[PDB]
Amino acid sequence: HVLKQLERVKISGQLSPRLFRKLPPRVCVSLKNIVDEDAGHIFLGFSKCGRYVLSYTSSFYIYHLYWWEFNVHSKLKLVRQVRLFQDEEIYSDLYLTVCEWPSDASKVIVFGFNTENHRDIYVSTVAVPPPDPNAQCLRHGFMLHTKYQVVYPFPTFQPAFQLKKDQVVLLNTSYSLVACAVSVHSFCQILVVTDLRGRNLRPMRQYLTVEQLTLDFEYVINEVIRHDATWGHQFCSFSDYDIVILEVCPETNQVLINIGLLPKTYHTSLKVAWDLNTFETVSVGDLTSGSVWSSYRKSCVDMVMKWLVPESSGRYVNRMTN
Amino acid sequence: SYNYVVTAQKPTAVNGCVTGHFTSAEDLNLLIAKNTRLEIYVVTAEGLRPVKEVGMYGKIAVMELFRPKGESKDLLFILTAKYNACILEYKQSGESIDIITRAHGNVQDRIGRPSETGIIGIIDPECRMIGLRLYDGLFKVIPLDRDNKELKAFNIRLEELHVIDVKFLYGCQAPTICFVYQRHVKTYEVSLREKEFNKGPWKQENVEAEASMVIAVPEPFGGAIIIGQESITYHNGDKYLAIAPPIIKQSTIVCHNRVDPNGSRYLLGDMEGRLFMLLLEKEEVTLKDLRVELLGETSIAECLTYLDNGVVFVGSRLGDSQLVKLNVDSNEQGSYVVAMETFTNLGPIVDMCVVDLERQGQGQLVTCSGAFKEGSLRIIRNGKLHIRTVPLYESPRKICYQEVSQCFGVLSSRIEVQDTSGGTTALRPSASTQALSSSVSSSKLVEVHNLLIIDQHTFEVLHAHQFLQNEYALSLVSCKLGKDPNTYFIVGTAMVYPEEAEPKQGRIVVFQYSDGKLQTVAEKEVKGAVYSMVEFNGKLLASINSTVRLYEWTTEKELRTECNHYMALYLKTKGDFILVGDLMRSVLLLAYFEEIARDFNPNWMSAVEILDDDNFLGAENAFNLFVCQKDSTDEERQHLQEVGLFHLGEFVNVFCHGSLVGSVLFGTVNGMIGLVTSLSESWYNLLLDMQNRLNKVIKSVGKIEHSFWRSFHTERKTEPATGFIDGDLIESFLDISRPKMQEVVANLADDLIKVVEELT
Amino acid sequence: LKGLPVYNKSNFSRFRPSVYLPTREYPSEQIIVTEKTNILLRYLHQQWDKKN
Ligand SMILES: Cc1cc(S(=O)(=O)Nc2ccc(Cl)c3c(Cl)c[nH]c23)oc1C(=O)N(C)C
Repeated sequence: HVLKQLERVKISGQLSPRLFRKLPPRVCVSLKNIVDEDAGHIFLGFSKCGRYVLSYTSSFYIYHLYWWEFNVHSKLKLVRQVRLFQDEEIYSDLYLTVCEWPSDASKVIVFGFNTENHRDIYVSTVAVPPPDPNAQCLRHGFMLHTKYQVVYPFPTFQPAFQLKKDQVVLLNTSYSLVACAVSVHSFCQILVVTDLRGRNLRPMRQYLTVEQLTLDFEYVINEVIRHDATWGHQFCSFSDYDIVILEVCPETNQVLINIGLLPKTYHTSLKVAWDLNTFETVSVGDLTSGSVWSSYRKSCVDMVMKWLVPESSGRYVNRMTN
Repeated sequence: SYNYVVTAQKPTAVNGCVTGHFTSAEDLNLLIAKNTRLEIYVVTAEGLRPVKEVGMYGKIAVMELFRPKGESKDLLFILTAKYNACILEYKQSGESIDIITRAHGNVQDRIGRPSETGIIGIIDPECRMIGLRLYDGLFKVIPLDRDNKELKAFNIRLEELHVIDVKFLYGCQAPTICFVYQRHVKTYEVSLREKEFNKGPWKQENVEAEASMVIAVPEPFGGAIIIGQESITYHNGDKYLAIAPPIIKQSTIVCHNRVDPNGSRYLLGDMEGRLFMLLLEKEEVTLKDLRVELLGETSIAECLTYLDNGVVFVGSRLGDSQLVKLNVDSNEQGSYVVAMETFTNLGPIVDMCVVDLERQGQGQLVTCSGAFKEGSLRIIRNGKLHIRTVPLYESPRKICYQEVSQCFGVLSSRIEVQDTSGGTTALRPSASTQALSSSVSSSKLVEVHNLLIIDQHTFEVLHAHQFLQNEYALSLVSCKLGKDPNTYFIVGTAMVYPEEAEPKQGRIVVFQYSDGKLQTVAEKEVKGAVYSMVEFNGKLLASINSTVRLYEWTTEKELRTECNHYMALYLKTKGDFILVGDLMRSVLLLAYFEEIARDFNPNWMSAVEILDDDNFLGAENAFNLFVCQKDSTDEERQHLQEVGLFHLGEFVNVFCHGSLVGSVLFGTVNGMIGLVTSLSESWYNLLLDMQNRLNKVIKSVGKIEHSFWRSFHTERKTEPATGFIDGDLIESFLDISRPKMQEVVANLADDLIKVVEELT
Repeated sequence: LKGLPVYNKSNFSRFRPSVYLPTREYPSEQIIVTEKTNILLRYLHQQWDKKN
């Protein structure tokens, strides 16, 4: 089937991976004993460019990440090695999850999540090796370990939206959502404890600037209940809220975030737009414990599916979780 | 690497064709679209007297001549494949001819995935708005108001997410679209002010899976005709008509034209070259029954265009474009169609091997061209460029020259249809069955693959070698292997089976033309398919799948392998260095094997070429040109840095070394032939400053920035063009007037004239 | 059948274009501009307008 497909390419002149996607992967290596300490190194998945095979140490714990060069048929060559969450004591097993920006491929972001009411979440960004060191290219290699926790109504991971915007990563803590922008070099995100490292040492924060933008959820909900709720004039109290990111537009730097706010508290679903450019506008209101949270999240995912717009292949956010 | 790209031959494939009144209301015009080429022809009594051919800085993918109310003549809307839209208005004020660009702007959204079917551009019949399919699940809409200084295009979410093709219906009080989505047909009316997809005129309906075309039937008939294999269906609310003539089953219909203004007569074109006349019976104003009529055959049609006096312009892309005349009477062979004039077109250049058949260092380019029934060898020599065509009536793959016997071995494939009567009969009596002598492999070791040896003077097929059944011939080259001085015709086949997607068996077959008789000297069976071959210091370098094995020609008259390496498709050899162009691994280097350096950046290369020992070039599937060098660093040398980037705009299929008059010849599906020539650093700097200043003084039709047009562009990344000189721009410099030369030279005549003269 | 239409009988009875390099400049009448607001954003704001 493949040969006539190439013949069609030779004549039509139109060749795209989408119509070369029906073919199975030609190369399939066992990767048995080929990876060092076949245990000592667990690979997640192929990189977006494909020239790297990310793998991390099983292991307090250290979680040493190691990038491996990928050849058609040969031993993989470890090309990078970092301990990810260094200034982070670990007493649990974390399901490692690493992603890359849709187009800003210079650096990747890894999120470690584990199995009570508070769950440990660890995030750190590392610069992929550019294709004394006395090499400015290597000097780029940086590290930004960060750690926080969330309340029992754990926020949805939604990794793609969390990183839809280039140069920026959205983290939704239980009480605020932070837009960290680790830009290395005029300014962005304008019109959290993030210890930085790199080469196994901590420099001052070629220079990299982390632009952090946060909205305190409780304050913005007080504003919305004060100014933009017809039944807000009779609002008594709100206890807990879940924040779900519907969509992130990087062109206009807007993120649409939903809140399933809960004489008794009644279930609602209040829509919010945040202009990252500079500044909160209420898009749509709503009307009148774990089960309602789940139903609300189900509603959000229905909305996202009902307005899914396939991102151009190559502008997707690859999620890499073994 | 500092290279100079110029177009020796302008592309000739017809991308699109629109009939209207651009130059003047009274004068009928047939605009012809070729990659970055807009040809305007005024139909006259003598014929199509050409008017002007203005060059777009983009691949013309959407071309519609529409008449807004109040405009004396129809305006022109062009949308390049680089997503640049423009509105052109012809203006022959006095002697001066100027194509004023009324509107100019980019419409790229850089959000949705390019649609699987080709870009699609509709215009509202009442000229209210322009509909543009750009990405899956989206619909770019442009208002057509004249008052506002800035037209505010917007998008509306198409829910289907897989639409074959759309069209704007006729007579609806509001602009309603009618399309087919993967299959069913649905209609949603469009509101310009509300910017939403309101319910359409009629409900959705189910249609055959092969339905792939909607035609907007004009009033008074109304409704739309969905075209698909054994699926000629007419949709108009209650008026749901359908028809499945057996004549349609032969091939998918690919073209449609409105012969009758009322819509009673429509023209159909298919891949097989047949031309069907589609009739709508006129009942009182309704349709009783649909009918189609075959009128004969023509060259493979990309777009049909009915002209006055019952003549049609069969726009072609897989071959030669014809001016077929529709005779009211039937021909003796039952062909209502008669050819009158046939416009030349190199079409798909599958391969080319420059040869100096005569003396005087005048390299003459023989080129395998066309496909299916229109496959033919082309012979072009500098004058201007006289082109001799030798039809083969079958698809040629590649050609190699054997000067020993003064013959041209071409790999030809012809399509045959299976039947229970015997094995299988051929569609047409092509050259494979018209060869003087015929033989078959028949060695133990639908498409019929043959090796057609052809004379270099009379150009007549001397011998044909039909391979085994299901044997897919892939690669061919001629060289004198080893010590043996008899030049051999070494070819690579694939034992492709329908059950297996990827091949597993293939045979490297050594041939030699003995005084008119092709002898199978050797036949080495190789696991997998032989994708490409090339001589290497007297040893054949095969390419079995991803593996790349060199072979030795023993005195025992057999092939023995030397070493392996680890989907290789493109093998070019210079000295001891082997350049391997994989399909996704881009460029790789080798030596005699040991890997040297690979360009890690993924690119779907279509052809590769080794300019110099350290300047390696290839063209990807994005119609773009990149040259990568080998930096000489214990391991960084194993990295190939892409020194120069360029967006050619054509799918180069082959890279051949030589020159008609360094130099590299390349061939494109559109039929463009271009010259890649190296430059010195000082000369490159001078030429780049030259081009920069020229861009400032030369205007751009459609206000398209030349830097943007030539800038590298792929689905992942876009970078400005480096290491490459557009060439054609510099050629324009000589054509402009001396007062404008005075401007372009600015601070720094005859010397620039001389340099561009030698560049010509 | 074959009662084909003719826009003008004279054409096709007695039976390459020069490149147009623009030197002078005529100002463009209008400019295409694409709306950048996201489709969810526009739709939700429009529904907000309706209930406001
Ligand atoms: C169209 C899509 C986008 C993404 S996302 O990568 O942004 N992830 C993601 C988004 C939103 C939510 Cl609410 C969740 C939750 Cl809960 C878990 N993951 C989520 O996922 C999808 C998708 O296929 N489904 C959701 C089914």
